[PDB]
Amino acid sequence: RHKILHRLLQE
Amino acid sequence: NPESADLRALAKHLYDSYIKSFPLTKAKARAILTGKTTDKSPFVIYDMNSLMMGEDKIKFKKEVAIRIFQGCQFHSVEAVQEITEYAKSIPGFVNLDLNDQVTLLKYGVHEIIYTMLASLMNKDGVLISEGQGFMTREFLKSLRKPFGDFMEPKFEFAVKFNALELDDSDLAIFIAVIILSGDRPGLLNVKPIEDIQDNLLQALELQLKLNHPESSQLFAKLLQKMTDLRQIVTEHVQLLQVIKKTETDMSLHPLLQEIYKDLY
Repeated sequence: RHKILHRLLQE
Repeated sequence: NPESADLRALAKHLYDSYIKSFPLTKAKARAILTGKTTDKSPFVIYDMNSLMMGEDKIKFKKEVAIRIFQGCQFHSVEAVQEITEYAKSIPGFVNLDLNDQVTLLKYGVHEIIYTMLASLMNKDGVLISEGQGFMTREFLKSLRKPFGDFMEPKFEFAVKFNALELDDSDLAIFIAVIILSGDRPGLLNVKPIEDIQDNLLQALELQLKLNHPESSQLFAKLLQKMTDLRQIVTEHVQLLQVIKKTETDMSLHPLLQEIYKDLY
């Protein structure tokens, strides 16, 4: 859940 | 004194980080809106025809209300990316529980989008595509329902907000104070969040005394608006609920689906 937000935060 | 000095350093780190994160600043925006900038003026979109002629000067990536609203979506998505990068520069933010990082952004981003949109707005319209467009308030009102009532609350908030005549240096701290809100639903560990926000709030206070010493409790009015912002979002979420139900020939960008799912 919140895959994109996780991706943006972990980038 | 050293206590004040640490809070100046924080105000400067945040300001620097804001300038790197956000392409169009309130400084530049204001220039463009007053014609002070010697740069090429923005293409003005006031009706269906000007919008068609405007496609060359902006980026769209079927009917006009749907296409405008889809453009708003694209602005939001890019804003969420910029805000996420700025959050990561807030000292202590990345050391928080990742699930809390996600919750703060999830509830923070729209409040910050509407704060920063006020920088792009006057009573007559809003700069779009990094100030290379200007979309009139009248045009956005003119759209068929429910799209006609979509931007008007943001203009209504913007005219009030812009009175405080905050600059970038101020907004950089205010925006961080909003992100680090210890009362967002579903936070796991409120204490390290409130600790950072307490520091940011002190920096915001010091910042508003120095950079506006002819002002007085510019600080106190600004904290009141943080509640104005939550209602814009509550009201905005309900309108998205309506739009998603009443219309079927449009989906929401997946990033905006994550954010809006299980939100108010």
